[PDB]
Amino acid sequence: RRTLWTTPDTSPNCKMSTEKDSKLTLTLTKCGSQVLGNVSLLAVTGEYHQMTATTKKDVKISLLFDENGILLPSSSLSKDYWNYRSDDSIVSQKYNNAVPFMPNLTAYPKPSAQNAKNYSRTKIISNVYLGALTYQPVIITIAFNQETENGCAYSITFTFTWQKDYSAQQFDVTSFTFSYLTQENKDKD
Amino acid sequence: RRTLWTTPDTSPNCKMSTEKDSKLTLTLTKCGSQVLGNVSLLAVTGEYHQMTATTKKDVKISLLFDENGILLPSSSLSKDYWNYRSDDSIVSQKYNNAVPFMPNLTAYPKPSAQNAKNYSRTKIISNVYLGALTYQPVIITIAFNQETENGCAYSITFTFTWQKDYSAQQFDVTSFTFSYLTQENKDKD
Amino acid sequence: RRTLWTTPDTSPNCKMSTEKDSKLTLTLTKCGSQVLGNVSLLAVTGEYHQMTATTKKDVKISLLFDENGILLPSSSLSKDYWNYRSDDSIVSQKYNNAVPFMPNLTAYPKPSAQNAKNYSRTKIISNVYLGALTYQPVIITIAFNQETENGCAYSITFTFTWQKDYSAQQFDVTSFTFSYLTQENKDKD
Ligand SMILES: CC(=O)N[C@H]1[C@H]([C@H](O)[C@H](O)CO)O[C@@](O)(C(=O)O)C[C@@H]1O
Ligand SMILES: CC(=O)N[C@H]1[C@H]([C@H](O)[C@H](O)CO)O[C@@](O)(C(=O)O)C[C@@H]1O
Ligand SMILES: CC(=O)N[C@H]1[C@H]([C@H](O)[C@H](O)CO)O[C@@](O)(C(=O)O)C[C@@H]1O
Repeated sequence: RRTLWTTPDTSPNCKMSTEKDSKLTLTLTKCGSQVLGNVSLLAVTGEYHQMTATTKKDVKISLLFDENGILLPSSSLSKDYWNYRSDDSIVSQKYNNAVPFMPNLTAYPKPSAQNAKNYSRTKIISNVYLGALTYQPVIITIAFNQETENGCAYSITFTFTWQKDYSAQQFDVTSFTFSYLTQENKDKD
Repeated sequence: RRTLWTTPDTSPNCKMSTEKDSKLTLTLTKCGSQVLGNVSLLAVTGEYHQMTATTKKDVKISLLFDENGILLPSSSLSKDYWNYRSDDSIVSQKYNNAVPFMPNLTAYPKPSAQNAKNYSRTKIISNVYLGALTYQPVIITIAFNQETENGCAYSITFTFTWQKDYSAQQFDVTSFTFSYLTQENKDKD
Repeated sequence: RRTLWTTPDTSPNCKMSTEKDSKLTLTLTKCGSQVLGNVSLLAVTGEYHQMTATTKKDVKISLLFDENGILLPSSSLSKDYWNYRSDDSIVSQKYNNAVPFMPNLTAYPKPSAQNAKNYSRTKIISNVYLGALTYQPVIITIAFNQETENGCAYSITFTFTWQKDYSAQQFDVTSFTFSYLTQENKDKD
């Protein structure tokens, strides 16, 4: 139907530093030509659960998709935790076409040998806040179709960068709203 | 139908400092799994209409809802000014179920004795601008389901905090767009 | 149907400094009472393609609309590049009513002789980032119905202001998501 999500439930589903150390909460709702997205990230275990002065202040969460809009297994997000919504959970059928949720390849073209620097419109940059504390910005960069690894047709990545020393804190950020233009393709299984 | 709002019209509808001293403009539009929200606030009378150096730089607007998604009378927003949209105004029938507009309780759980600190995803933090002047930030914090007062089932609060001295100015801020995941429940009267 | 856009394709369509020196990418998707908007801007030729220390750090892109929601020819955006979406392009019929996409005149009234200063809710102010570089903010101000020139019924303007010296760089900014309340009127040709 019209929502792809992680659910807001079940277990750790995502890699920040190590396997399944974090919960990505992501909802993509189809609104015609655009998706309305909503994202947040929490470290449950590992380095980012209790940062140190040496913790790298840059974390990239990569969602890579095939030609059918289906999440690839090399993604940061586990596939077992991502699908069309059903009653606060996900549908039982595993491999559902999702091209209408994919970022538009004309608006957001893959990076090329021809175009040295890609269009800045392929990114959204803003701040979210660590611990929901207003003095603790974390820069969020959302990029569309800028990955080429593992034969991906589409990509959505969420990069969190920061400057301030958040040592001894758990990585946990406020929610961020965004939108992007979708691929026109539609078909199903 | 698919919009709950204050309307952009009628009188002062909200308490910042004193009763009906302000106009909250709020529109919630249902887009499947998410609501697309749009908010702004204006002080019409009282302290916040002409701030002083001693004016507290923190204003919380609380919308508290019952089990049916209906605004509770202890809210900052008057109930007479809040309902489903009809032709630039509101519907005549007063008590309309609105669970499909309520923030999801799994994504945004009420704060618990078990979980000392709640998930940061329960909040959105950004800036709006006082007087629409780019050198006058006001931090907006939107929180979902973080109130427990007056037996509320759900809550949406808008907190405006700031640092700079806005003495002699009227509190009036730019509009802010946001979204949140909705409760799955749907039923009606 | 439910999207008005520039397309993400074809040629320069917009004036920053001189005629057709830039590509405005703008998509407006109708979501009931609100439009979900998405905007970015790129300078292709002229001053803003290679800025200097004397380049004015203020660029206003004006979309002016008639009573039917149709773009006026005095707008910054060329009319040949703006219409309802069709399969990654635009519809062939040129003059299509678009009142349901226009900003609400009660929420966002035209400026008046009576009201010395207009409601700040008529604007959205945030930052986008030049070159998608996180140290290069550009303030975006979106204003609804604040133009009166050329007999316009409605307006949407995008102003980009900045402080930092971006000499030798191409003006190109990250994408920005926003929403606004729509006029209730609906009719067609
Ligand atoms: C919401 C917001 O903009 N917060 C910002 C705060 C505020 O402006 C406050 O006045 C004081 O923290 O200032 C910062 O320098 C900070 O604290 O790190 C950047 C941060 O992004
Ligand atoms: C839209 C925006 O980000 N405005 C910010 C401005 C600008 O960056 C300008 O360069 C100069 O006001 O700087 C501030 O310090 C300020 O004025 O209070 C914080 C404010 O949030
Ligand atoms: C996304 C964001 O907020 N970027 C801001 C950065 C960061 O806060 C970084 O820590 C260091 O650039 O700081 C600024 O002073 C800058 O660089 O111009 C303002 C800019 O808006």
